[PDB]
Amino acid sequence: SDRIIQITRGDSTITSQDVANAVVGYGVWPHYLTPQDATAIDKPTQPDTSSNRFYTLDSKMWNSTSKGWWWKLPDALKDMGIFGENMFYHFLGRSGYTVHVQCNASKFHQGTLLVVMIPEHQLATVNKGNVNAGYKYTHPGEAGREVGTQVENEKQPSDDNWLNFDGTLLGNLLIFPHQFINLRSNNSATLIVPYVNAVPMDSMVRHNNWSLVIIPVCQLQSNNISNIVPITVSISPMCAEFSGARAKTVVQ
Amino acid sequence: SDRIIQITRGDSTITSQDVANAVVGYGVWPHYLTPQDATAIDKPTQPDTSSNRFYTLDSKMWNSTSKGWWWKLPDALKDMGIFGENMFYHFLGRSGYTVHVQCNASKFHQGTLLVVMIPEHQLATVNKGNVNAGYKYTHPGEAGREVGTQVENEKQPSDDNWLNFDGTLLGNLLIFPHQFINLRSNNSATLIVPYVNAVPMDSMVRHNNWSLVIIPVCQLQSNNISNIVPITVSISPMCAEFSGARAKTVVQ
Amino acid sequence: NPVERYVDEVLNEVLVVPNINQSHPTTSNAAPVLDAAETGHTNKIQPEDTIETRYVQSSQTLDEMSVESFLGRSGCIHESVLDIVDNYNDQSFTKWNINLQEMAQIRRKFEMFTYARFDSEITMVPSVAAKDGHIGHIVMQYMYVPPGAPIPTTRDDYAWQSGTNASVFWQHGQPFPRFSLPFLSIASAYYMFYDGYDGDTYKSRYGTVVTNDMGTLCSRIVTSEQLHKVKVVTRIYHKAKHTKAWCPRPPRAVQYSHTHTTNYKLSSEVHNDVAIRPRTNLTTV
Amino acid sequence: NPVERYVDEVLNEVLVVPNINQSHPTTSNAAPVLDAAETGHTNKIQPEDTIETRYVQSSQTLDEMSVESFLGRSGCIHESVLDIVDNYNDQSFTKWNINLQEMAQIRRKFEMFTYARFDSEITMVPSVAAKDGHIGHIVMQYMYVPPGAPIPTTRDDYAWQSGTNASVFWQHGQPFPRFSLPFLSIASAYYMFYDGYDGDTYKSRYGTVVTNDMGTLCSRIVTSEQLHKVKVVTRIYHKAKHTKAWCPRPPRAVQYSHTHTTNYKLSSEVHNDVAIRPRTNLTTV
Amino acid sequence: GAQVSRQSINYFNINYFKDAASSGASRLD
Amino acid sequence: GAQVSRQSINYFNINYFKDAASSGASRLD
Amino acid sequence: GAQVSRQSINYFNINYFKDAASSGASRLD
Amino acid sequence: NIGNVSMYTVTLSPQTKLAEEIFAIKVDIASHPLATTLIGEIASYFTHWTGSLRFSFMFCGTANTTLKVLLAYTPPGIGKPRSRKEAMLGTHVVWDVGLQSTVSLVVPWISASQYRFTTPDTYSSAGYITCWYQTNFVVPPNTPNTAEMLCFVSGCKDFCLRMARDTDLHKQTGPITQ
Amino acid sequence: NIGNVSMYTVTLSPQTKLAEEIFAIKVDIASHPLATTLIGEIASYFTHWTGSLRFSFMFCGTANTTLKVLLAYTPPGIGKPRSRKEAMLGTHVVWDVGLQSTVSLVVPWISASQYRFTTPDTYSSAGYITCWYQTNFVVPPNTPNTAEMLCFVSGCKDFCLRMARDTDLHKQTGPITQ
Ligand SMILES: Cc1cc(CCCOc2c(C)cc(-c3noc(C(F)(F)F)n3)cc2C)on1
Ligand SMILES: Cc1cc(CCCOc2c(C)cc(-c3noc(C(F)(F)F)n3)cc2C)on1
Ligand SMILES: [Zn+2]
Repeated sequence: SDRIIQITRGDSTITSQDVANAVVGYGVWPHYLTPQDATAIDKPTQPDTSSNRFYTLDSKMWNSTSKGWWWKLPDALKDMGIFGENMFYHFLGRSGYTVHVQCNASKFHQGTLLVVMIPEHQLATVNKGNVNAGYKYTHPGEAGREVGTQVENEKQPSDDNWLNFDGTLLGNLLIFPHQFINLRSNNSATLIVPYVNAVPMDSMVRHNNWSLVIIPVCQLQSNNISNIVPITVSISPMCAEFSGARAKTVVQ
Repeated sequence: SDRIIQITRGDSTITSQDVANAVVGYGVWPHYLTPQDATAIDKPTQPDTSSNRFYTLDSKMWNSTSKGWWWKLPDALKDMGIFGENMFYHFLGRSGYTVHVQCNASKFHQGTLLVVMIPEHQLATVNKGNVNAGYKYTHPGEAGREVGTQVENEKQPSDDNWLNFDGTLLGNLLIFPHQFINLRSNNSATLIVPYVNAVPMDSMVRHNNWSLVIIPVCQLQSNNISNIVPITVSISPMCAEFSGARAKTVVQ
Repeated sequence: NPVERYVDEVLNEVLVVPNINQSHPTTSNAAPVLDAAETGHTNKIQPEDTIETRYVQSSQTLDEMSVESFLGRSGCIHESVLDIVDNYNDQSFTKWNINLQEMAQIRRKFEMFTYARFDSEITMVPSVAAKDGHIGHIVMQYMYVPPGAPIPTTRDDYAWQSGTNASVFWQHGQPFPRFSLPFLSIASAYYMFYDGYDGDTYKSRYGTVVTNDMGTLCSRIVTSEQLHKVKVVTRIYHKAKHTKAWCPRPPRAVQYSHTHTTNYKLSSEVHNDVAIRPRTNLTTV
Repeated sequence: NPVERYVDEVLNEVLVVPNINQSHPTTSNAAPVLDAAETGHTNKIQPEDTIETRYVQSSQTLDEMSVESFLGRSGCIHESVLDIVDNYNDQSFTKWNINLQEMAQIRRKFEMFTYARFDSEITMVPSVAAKDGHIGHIVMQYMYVPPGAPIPTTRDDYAWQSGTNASVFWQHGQPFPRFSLPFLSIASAYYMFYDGYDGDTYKSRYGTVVTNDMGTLCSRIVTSEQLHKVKVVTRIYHKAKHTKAWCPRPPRAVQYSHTHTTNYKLSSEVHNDVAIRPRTNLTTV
Repeated sequence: GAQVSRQSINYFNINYFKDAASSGASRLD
Repeated sequence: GAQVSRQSINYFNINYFKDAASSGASRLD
Repeated sequence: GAQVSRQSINYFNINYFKDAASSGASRLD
Repeated sequence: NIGNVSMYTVTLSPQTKLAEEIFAIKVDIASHPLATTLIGEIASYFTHWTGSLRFSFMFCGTANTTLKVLLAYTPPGIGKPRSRKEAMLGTHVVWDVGLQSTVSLVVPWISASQYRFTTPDTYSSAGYITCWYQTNFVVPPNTPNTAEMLCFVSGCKDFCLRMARDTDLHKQTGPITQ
Repeated sequence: NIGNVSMYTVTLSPQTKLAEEIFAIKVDIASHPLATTLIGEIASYFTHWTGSLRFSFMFCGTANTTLKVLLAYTPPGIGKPRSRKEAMLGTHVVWDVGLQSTVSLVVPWISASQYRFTTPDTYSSAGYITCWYQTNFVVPPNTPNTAEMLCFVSGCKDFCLRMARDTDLHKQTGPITQ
């Protein structure tokens, strides 16, 4: 059956009986850094199965007024087992991911979520001159950011989903690795993305490579609204490797 | 020169220009667990250079009245970078070590330290019936235990160095992997021990495989006592591997 | 044939588009027009599958749509002004923190990609306006000061000696100055966007300003003070050569505000801030 | 392959740096990290010897660090001034005792070696400032007077005939003049430093002034007197070609004072005379 | 230096300067 | 006069003047 | 690039730019 | 709707009159409802275009919502169709909503000249795309009586752009500062 | 100390507290404590640098003076270590003073990008080098209770500089006359 899937990573296995295939970002499967592209000279540490496993973030509630949600990687995993520990004890890190978004309802529910993985999603601020988004706002952790809620401080980033929070039109996000969760067809989305950057490895703490953006393009509707419909995200690092070991970095 | 040594582990290198050779416990060099001896079926995580590196414990002061010091492994490394993190996130751990004890003085100082690595050093309590040494007393961490100081609580272990803290005579400790630091000859000791246990892997939290015991058998003397003579211990795990990943264990 | 290769470049027929083949009426349970956009893939259906087509021999080529062609045209990136008003020593020289963020036209094109690697061709168009009548003999000096090198603070600063920096001297009446620059990043590609900081505190900087430091362009009128004041405006043009781009993205939809940031302004009536034109209703073409 | 040689020059990959090989944990009485600086030799230990390294394929090249590249850039060495104030006959010509000691930027670079042998490329940047309005038709004459040849003492001196000396005539509006000079010393190399005298008495001269006589550069405005006065500043640029250097030395640490001498000034607070920045203490990064 | 081809229609593809950044637009495909 | 090489990619290394001092920067190594 | 012919009287028919629109008047017949 | 995600969806629902019109737009790649799409934005950097366009539609009602729709392309030389009958005489696809949520309508390249101008210029005006109810939007009881539809666009294997030019879909009315 | 040879030596001596810090500097080749060294001066004529650095230290106490020191390199992304324990978690060498008076610590090239800027620019800030007492400075009676240490620096086989530029470690504020 082409609508079933089982994904095994380390000691974790995820299943779905209503998928819409899977997407491999830019057609490139994640792989370890080769000696021809490498630059840092010390031997990397490769945690393997203790880090390349599915980590489930906090669930979100989807209702008729939801405007969307976003998370940044690797930030969202900063407190996730061994993977999290490794990104703070090392200067450099490198990794790919398997993002699995879950959301089921019923054959009497309707709604559509656009699930996108954006590389270098540099957020914007609105009507605030040259003041840019502050560090703590773009590093929410596993809780991510719920569009349309925050208390307006100055370094607060844009909350306009139709402008991709960056000055570009939502309808064109499909140019990035993506999938849709159309309740009448599937109850999950699966994106496998490789490491994408202009350098072979980077700081896991000051730089977020990917951003997971989930926008409900078609309002959630049904005749049984009291029944809460959550959205759950499970992310698994792939080929994670770290370099430049030292004491553990403490942020903020 | 047979009295010089350089030991490189991961990103660390240790040197000594006055060694007394090196000792390989039981003539067996540390190595990873093989499939014929293994029992746990999940793929182990092998941190490699991020864990197999020298970690330097807190230094101790050696004076004319010192009775000795002891540390237990892997306990002494419970708070040492990636190695420490790994022993608490996993149920099972396995590892060998390179123990390098450092202590220099002058050609006008005299004194002798017996440096021993004891497997399954089950401590005793004295004149307290069948009450045994309490968990927190045998898990001092990097601070180790300074013989002849503690405040007598009931579960406090023996502090008799001449009876090996276990009911056997000090003079026979030489049956275990050991070296001496005789100030007139060498200023360091080096012991490389393999993993020793009746099981292929074990709990890094409830079981201490080795115990490092340092006893001054010949009192430290000189005509310049105001000059403090410290003793420093640097330990490097070897072939460290862990299995059975999960949340991080929090002790006591 | 490397000569057959050359004929194609002259005619611009290196990348040809496929032909349309004749198709016929069909009746089957293979329904190409049906699919699932949820998969994230575009339906690969072609015209031969939905209508009965004739055979047509395509002549179109994609050469002009190549990345090399798209980013390979000189556009203005800066307009330097040296206006002599009342103090020659202070007004005859200036400096500019180099970047490709100040002019919307070329900025938008490069920002249609996340990363890009290319060599640059800089062409300068200087124009001397005679405010009092004559222009005399104008000689200009444009000096590239890489980050770290000393920046001149007077028109006679020792830094103008240019013992190691690259300087281009232009004499009025001679052709427009021009030169090439190799790919300059310390990384493998330039960042068109950067979701990162130069630290981990509330005061750390965010964006490409962290990664795109290109140095300073210092210029001065070499000619010493003249009786008649002039206003020299030098316009800098940039063109990419031997280009490579990665990860395409949505085009900028609202006006730019500042350099190195995606920040934008929004008015009370947003339809005025985007190129979208309001429709009367769903059926009014 | 002399063609394979050429591809390397275009890509600048003639001098490649070695790769880093994978290393492993070690335990031996061979201690590379230990040595004796007293020997006067640098410990030749590499990264593979102190840490466990991975295998990395180096792409860096040393081409740009070559002596040819380091000294092969045009820098200013002199700024000649012909300022017509009130007497054309006296102010329309001048002379300069040639040397590479007046401009700090290039002087410091060459002085990082004790001896150097090279050919020179001289480029001149003349700029005519109109003090009264017009500039007319400016024609300049730059003449090289080797030591011994007659030096002109008036703008119409017979020496300007240049029957044997080399002269370059430049016409305003034409490209900047330029020419090459072969290695000129009577020795095998130029002395950047010279611990010697031109005699053995208390009045003998010391230093490079004794060995570096290059002659005089005489210049004049060829055009005869015009109604409007002008100020012509000609800047001379020098570049070394086909270079060889011997015995490297410490870089100049304090400002220069005079030509042909290592003399220097020192204030009451010496830390202001050197580039060293005072540290708060040993542990304040 | 330049790459000369023959078939007769020679394609003298000259590179007038010693740096790669100096040449014109790249070939496609 | 100039040195012509072949392999086909010819490297016409021209020297436009009759003096060695006249040519450009030297080759490395 | 240009088309070289021989018979000896060589006809070096050069095309200095990379576009067909750039060349001069066409041949007749 | 502009400034809202709802500007991207078309609402469908049970009809009381037969063969009602759902939407109508010009098919010109850079005309306005589709000028801001990615292909429209790129086409706006060129003067000429040619080739066939691929329009896709994804139904977003419940799994128990049924519907049949007629998507039609009207070649130039005539006004936009005023009825379903008039529209179905041109190129069209009858779409039946089912397990597969998306359908594609290919607007074949039907032009007099090999290319057309990308900017709104009558002579090279490519025609219209209209959508009509083929049957109706039917649902069982206790099910939402309305549903959304998403519309996509991309180019076919024969799509091609020509003659680079600057775009009018973006501007700069003041200096962009540090 | 500037203007004295003592600006080149670090004093060591018997400590009363354990694991004391001896010195700390940025590892950036053109940062300031090492900008005026030969390699620092040359690096100052270029914009980019890459490769590993070799730091050497020569002990200058008596032949009867003993000591063990820990030399550590802290990769970027964290503040300078505040203690020996914190420092030894990074790259380091434990140096035992003996017949051979000099030791070398190699600061491996550990960077995100292939090169870094030579001028003090945070993004490409390479980390720190700190020195701590591993044991103590011990001497017999009638021996100087303090000793000096000399510090050297040079580049390894992979060291390399790029993009020539003028230096800011030297200037000219007036004419240089005859
Ligand atoms: C991304 C990205 C890539 C770039 C490079 C932009 C090109 O910027 C310049 C320019 C415009 C001129 C010079 C320059 N070099 O020499 C001279 C001169 F002195 F002749 F002007 N100008 C150097 C750079 C890096 O900027 N951002
Ligand atoms: C050491 C060392 C090496 C040198 C040579 C410096 C070059 O000096 C010159 C210059 C700048 C110009 C000429 C020169 N020859 O002809 C002309 C002109 F007449 F065209 F100007 N100028 C000749 C020398 C030796 O000086 N010190
Ligand atoms: Zn006039």
